[PDB]
Amino acid sequence: ATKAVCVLKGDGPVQGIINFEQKESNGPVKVWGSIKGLTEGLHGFHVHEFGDNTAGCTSAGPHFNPLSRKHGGPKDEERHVGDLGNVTADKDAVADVSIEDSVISLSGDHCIIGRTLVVHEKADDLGKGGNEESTKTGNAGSRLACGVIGIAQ
Amino acid sequence: ATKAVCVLKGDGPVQGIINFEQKESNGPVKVWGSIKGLTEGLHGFHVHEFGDNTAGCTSAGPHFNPLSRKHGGPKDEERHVGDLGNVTADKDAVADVSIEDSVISLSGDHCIIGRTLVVHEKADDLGKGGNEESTKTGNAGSRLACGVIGIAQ
Ligand SMILES: *[Se]c1ccccc1C(=O)NCc1ccc(OC)nc1
Ligand SMILES: *[Se]c1ccccc1C(=O)NCc1ccc(OC)nc1
Ligand SMILES: [Zn+2]
Ligand SMILES: [Zn+2]
Repeated sequence: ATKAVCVLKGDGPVQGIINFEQKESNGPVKVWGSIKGLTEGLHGFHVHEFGDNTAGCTSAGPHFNPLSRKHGGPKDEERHVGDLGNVTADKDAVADVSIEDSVISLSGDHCIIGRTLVVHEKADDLGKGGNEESTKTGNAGSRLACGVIGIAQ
Repeated sequence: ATKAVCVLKGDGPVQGIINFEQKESNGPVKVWGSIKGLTEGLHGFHVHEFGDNTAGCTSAGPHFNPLSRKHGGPKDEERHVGDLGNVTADKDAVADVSIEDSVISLSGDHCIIGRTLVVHEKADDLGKGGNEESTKTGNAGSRLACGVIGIAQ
């Protein structure tokens, strides 16, 4: 089993810790942890192409998209590898994260280690928004917090 | 060519940006950038095993040592893969970093992507010190700043 971890930090109140575990090289990745400081509602949750935080979360570039697909939701065939959908925050400003994903990996060409995890301002419309940006970013807006995905013990 | 980047931050004023570039997968890695807020003199400069910053730089674990060797300097055959020696700060509290290393890589099994770069409190004695810890840590002391090494554009 392979493990990875991401510490989410930004310029505002949003802070979190996200764990990744993959039991088998061909297998689903469990994604879990907690994000605090979020406004109530949905927040886009994506792996971005670059593990570059030189100038903050903007440096991470677009969604991680090694297969040159359109943006979608995690349950869609047409999605970026980095498309993990939304995390949901309650009035307590906390999102409990508990995801299992079959497209990301911690090995091979879909590997997300060394890329950036980002939590966004607004809801990801999962490419169902009906405008051009829906097919690229899901209209999830600005980047509240991010971190480079690292190898864990 | 493969590129990687690391943003160094910690609990004090030490902050830096380190760039990595490798022209060919089997080839030397150029390491360059700047670290500010350092005390004048040598500071141990290492890649640590885990890209885990959960509880700060301590979470990164020991020096990256895939070959189970003793600690050394970058010019030594007997070294950890993560042993990049020292960066030197002047009275201006800045270290100009300019390293070429043949043992680290950004491709293949000695890859440092997803691991943590750490700048240390004290000088690394490059395993030439008068004690047991010299062969493990180089006596470079506590971790001033660190970051996860990410994939760059
Ligand atoms: Se998966 C990946 C992405 C980018 C760079 C390097 C890797 C990688 O697989 N190699 C290092 C690695 C990853 C995970 C573990 O688990 C213990 N060991 C090494
Ligand atoms: Se760095 C490493 C170690 C073991 C397996 C695979 C890798 C790897 O480098 N893959 C991810 C990667 C890194 C850099 C770039 O640059 C475009 N693309 C993919
Ligand atoms: Zn996407
Ligand atoms: Zn060492």
